[PDB]
Amino acid sequence: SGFRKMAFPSGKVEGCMVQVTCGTTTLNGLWLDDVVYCPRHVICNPNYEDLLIRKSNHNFLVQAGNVQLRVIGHSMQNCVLKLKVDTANPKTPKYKFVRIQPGQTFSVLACYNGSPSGVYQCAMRPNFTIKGSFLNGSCGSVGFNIDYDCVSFCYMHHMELPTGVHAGTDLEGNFYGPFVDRQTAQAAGTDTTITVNVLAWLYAAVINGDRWFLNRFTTTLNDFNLVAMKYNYEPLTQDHVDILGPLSAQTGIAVLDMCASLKELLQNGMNGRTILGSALLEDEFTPFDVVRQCSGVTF
Amino acid sequence: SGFRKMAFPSGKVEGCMVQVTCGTTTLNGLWLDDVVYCPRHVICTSEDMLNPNYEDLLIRKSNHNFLVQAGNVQLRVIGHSMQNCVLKLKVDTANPKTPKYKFVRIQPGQTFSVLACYNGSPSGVYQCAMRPNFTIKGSFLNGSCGSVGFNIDYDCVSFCYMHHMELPTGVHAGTDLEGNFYGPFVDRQTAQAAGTDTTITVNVLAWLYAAVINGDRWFLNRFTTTLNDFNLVAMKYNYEPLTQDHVDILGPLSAQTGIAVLDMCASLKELLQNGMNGRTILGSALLEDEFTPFDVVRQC
Ligand SMILES: CN(C)CCOc1ccc2cncc(NC(=O)Cc3cccc(Cl)c3)c2c1
Ligand SMILES: CN(C)CCOc1ccc2cncc(NC(=O)Cc3cccc(Cl)c3)c2c1
Ligand SMILES: [Cl-]
Repeated sequence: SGFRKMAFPSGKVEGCMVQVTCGTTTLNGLWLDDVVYCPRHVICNPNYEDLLIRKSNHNFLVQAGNVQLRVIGHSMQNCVLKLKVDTANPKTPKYKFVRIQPGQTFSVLACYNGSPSGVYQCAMRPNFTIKGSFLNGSCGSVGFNIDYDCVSFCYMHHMELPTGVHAGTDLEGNFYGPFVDRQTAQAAGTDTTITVNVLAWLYAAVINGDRWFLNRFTTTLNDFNLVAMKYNYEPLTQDHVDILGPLSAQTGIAVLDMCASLKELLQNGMNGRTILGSALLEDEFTPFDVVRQCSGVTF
Repeated sequence: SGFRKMAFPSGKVEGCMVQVTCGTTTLNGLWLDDVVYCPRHVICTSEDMLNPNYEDLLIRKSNHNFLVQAGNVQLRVIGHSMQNCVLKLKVDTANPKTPKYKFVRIQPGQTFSVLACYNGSPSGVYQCAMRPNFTIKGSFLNGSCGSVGFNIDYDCVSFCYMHHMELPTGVHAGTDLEGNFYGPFVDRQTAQAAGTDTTITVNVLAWLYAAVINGDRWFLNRFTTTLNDFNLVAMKYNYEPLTQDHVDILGPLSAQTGIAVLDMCASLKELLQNGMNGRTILGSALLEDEFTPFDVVRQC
C-alpha cells in the first residue's frame, strides 16, 4: 500500500554530472563517453555561432569531481554545446536520447556546480513548461527515465520563466515549447490538465481502497470531452482510452465509467474529502507510472 | 523558484542493495563493508510470525542457509549475529561501493529519502517524514522489506530507517539501522495499530515560510499570538504541540522573511479556521507537513 510521487533511482545519471565553466558562467554538463553536453548559453541578441568561433578549447573548464577534464574540441547542435573531452567517462551507462510528448513524466536530477543535490519526479506540461524546483546554477540539470538498464535522457534545463516555471531542450538541443535561449519577453501559455493522467491516478486510488468517487453512471467519449473542454482539461482520445485498458481490467471499472466519476468531480468538487491524501486532482502520474508503482518493477 | 518534494540522489545507496534469501523468504539487505544488514524476520515462516522466538530460530541456522546475492554475484556468509530486530550477516567480501556512512536515529517530524527495492534491485526513490505516531506513509509492496531510509548531508549517507512491516491501515513500520523499532511496534503478527496521527506543526510553519520566500503572502494577517494560545487552538485541529525548540529552530526563516514565528502562528490559526477558500499555497490545497525547517533552508 501507499502512493508516492516516485522518481527513478538517480545513480546511473549521478556518475555523468560534471561542472562547466566558461568565463564568469558556471553550469552543469552531462558527460557521456568522450563528450560533455551542456546549454550553449554558457558562452554568453546572441549570434551563438559567431560567439563560439571566438572560443578556443582551453576557454571551457570542465570539472568531473576533483579532476579536471581536457577539452579537445567543440561543436553546437541546436541549443546544446558538445564539448569533446580527452577522457571517456568510465561510468557511462547504456543510454538513448529521447524526445518526450506533453503529459509524459520524468525524473530530474537537480545539480549545482556539477554536484547532484536532489531528485524529483515531474511531468512535461501541455504548455511545454515543467513545474520544477530550480535555483541559479541548476542549468544543465537533466531529466530522464529508465527502461531496464537503459537511461533515456529527455530533458536539459535552460531557463526559468517569469511565472516560476521552467523551460529546456531535449538532449539534441531542441526546445520543448515556443521558447528561445535568450533574455527577451517570453511567457508560458495557458496550461491544461493532463486528463489521461488524472484518470490513471483515480484508478490508483481505487487499487488503494479509495472508492467514494465511483458511481453507477457512464458517458460517451464526446460528452466527456465537451465537459473536459469547459474545465481546461486536455481532450481524451481513443488512444488514451486504449492505454487505460489494463487498469480498467484490473479494477473492473470501464474507462468511460471512470470518466463519469471525473465529470462529477469537476462539476461538484471533493466536498471536504481527499483522494490519495490530496484535495486536488493529480495529473503527474501517467498510466504506466501507476502500473509500475502497483507491480514493483526494478532497475 | 519552485517548490518540490525532493529526495536525495540515491546512487550511494543503490550500490549497497543486496538480496537476502533464507528458505522461502526473500527480502533486501544493506551491504556496508563486510556486513549485510536485514530484518531478522527473514528467518521466520508466516506461521512463526505470531509468536516467534528469534534466538531459538537463529541458533538452528548455519551460514550456508542465508543466500546473499549482490547483482549477478553470490556473496559467501561467514558469520551471523542479531542486534535487536536486525540480522547482521558477516560476508567474505567487503563492498567496494561502500560510501562514507553513519547510523542515525531520527525523531518524529524528521524527513528522509526511501529507496524502495524488490529482490535486491532498486525500483524507486521518494521523500517522506517520520510521523508523530512513528509510522511512515510509504509506498511499499510485498518484497520491499529491508528497503532503507537515508539523508545525504554533504558527502555522508546517514542511514535512519529499514522497512519491516505494513500495518492494517496501509502505513509502514520499521527500525533504525541498530534494529530498534520506531514506535510501540514488534516484528510479530500480533494485533498492532498505528496511534492517532497528528500534523507536524513546525513543518507546516516552515512550509508557510517557504511560500513567503516564493512570493506568496495571501495567508498572512495582522495578528500575533501567545505560544500557549496557539497550542490550545492547534490541539483542536490534531496538530502537534509547538515547543520553544520549534520556535528557536524557525528563527533563521523568521529573520529572512521578516515575519515573527508567533506572527506566522497567527496565519496558521486563521488558515485552520477558514480553510483555503479555493486558493492554493505552493501548488497545494492542503497544509503540507513533510518539509522540515532544514529542508526549506536547503531547497529555497
Ligand atoms: C542574480 N539572481 C537574480 C539570479 C537568479 O536567477 C535565476 C533563478 C532561478 C533559475 C532557475 N533556473 C534557471 C535559471 N537561469 C536562467 O533562466 C538564466 C537564463 C536567462 C536568460 C535566458 C536563458 Cl536561456 C537562461 C535561474 C536563474
Ligand atoms: C496479500 N498479502 C498476503 C501479501 C503481502 O502484502 C504486503 C503488502 C505490502 C507490504 C509492505 N511492506 C511490507 C510488507 N510485508 C510484511 O508486512 C511482512 C511482515 C508480516 C508480519 C510481520 C512483519 Cl514484521 C512483517 C508488505 C506485505
Ligand atoms: Cl532527528
